[PDB]
Amino acid sequence: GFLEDAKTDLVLRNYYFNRDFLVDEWAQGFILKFSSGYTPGTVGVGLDAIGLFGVKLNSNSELLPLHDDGRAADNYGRVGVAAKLRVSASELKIGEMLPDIPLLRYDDGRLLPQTFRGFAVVSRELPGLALQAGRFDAVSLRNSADMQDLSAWSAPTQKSDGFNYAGAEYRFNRERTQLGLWHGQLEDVYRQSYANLLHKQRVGDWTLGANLGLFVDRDDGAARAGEIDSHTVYGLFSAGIGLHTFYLGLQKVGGDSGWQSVYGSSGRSMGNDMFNGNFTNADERSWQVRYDYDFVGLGWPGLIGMVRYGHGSNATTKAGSGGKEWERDVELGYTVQSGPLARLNVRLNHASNRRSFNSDFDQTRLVVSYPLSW
Ligand SMILES: COc1cc(C(=O)[O-])ccc1O
Ligand SMILES: COc1cc(C(=O)[O-])ccc1O
Repeated sequence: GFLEDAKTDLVLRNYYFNRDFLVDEWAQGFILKFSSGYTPGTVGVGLDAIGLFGVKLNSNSELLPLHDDGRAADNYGRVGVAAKLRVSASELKIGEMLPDIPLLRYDDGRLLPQTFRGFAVVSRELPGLALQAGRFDAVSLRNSADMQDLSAWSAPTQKSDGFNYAGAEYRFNRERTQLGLWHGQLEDVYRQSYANLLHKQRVGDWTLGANLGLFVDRDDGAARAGEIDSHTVYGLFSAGIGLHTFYLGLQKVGGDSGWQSVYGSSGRSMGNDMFNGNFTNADERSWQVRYDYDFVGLGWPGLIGMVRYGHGSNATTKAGSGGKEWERDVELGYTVQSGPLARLNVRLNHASNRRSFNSDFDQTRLVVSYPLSW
């Protein structure tokens, strides 16, 4: 039922951000999600809403929008609604939403999430197969209260009428393997095709995983961001045992151009994605090593750590070719497991970025999040 199965989730997010090239930002966010149930019947009808509000505290950062003078706003926010319709094992949503698909990953790396306006269909009528398609005609950046036309990261000022997509994922092999094929079009800017293989296998105490991906990009229509021709391949491999996980990522961009994506979106589909980049400049070859540990092994359940290092070379940018870069990320995340503060999450992380072709910097963040649900 519409009211029966309705859930309300509120997240309080206190976010401290520092980047030393020392500049600083501190802010408080509120993210309110109201998700109804579905009316009973052949066509079920529902409504989702999202409320976003951020407040500046005394002190990228992209935590808050900037005034024209370059001064961060005191506060910002917006409210979005989406209608939902369900039939059998298929759903259509229309309005404002948070798309999380391989060709369009909504960003939530700062204070409030990026949202999009459009429609999205998910259909699971055949066992193991999920079909998706949709179109988004406006976007609200993570650091904006407003909606604007979409554009590509490679030319953020060149606007498009919208982003269309369709894709399929098939999961099989006792749920161990998944294949994905996706096609997207940012109208008059670029078209992108993507293939993905996910696979996991247990060898004794080890869990071995692979995430292989291939993107192929070209300009579309009027080609407002210029001519584009790119392909990007990555393989991210994991080996887990007990409380430990090890990763090796390998990636290469080829062709005339870098890898394409929608401006403001997250780079997290890419194998070597890190906090401050994903090594997708034209021609760029990169590798990554990563280690994760679950500190329950030291009597600290709820505490998890990650360290990762990535290096890119052969990078072509406007300035020149043969560019090199590296990033090192470290994170400790703690989630309170029990007691009055249960579910409270504290994440502390640090990134060091060095680039032969751009500015070097270190970055420190502390994010304290508390979820309430009723
Ligand atoms: C528009 O409001 C919502 C959107 C979403 C989403 O798209 O994932 C989730 C919960 C919401 O309340
Ligand atoms: C000269 O600047 C850099 C060089 C390298 C390198 O040689 O691997 C890496 C990152 C840099 O920022």
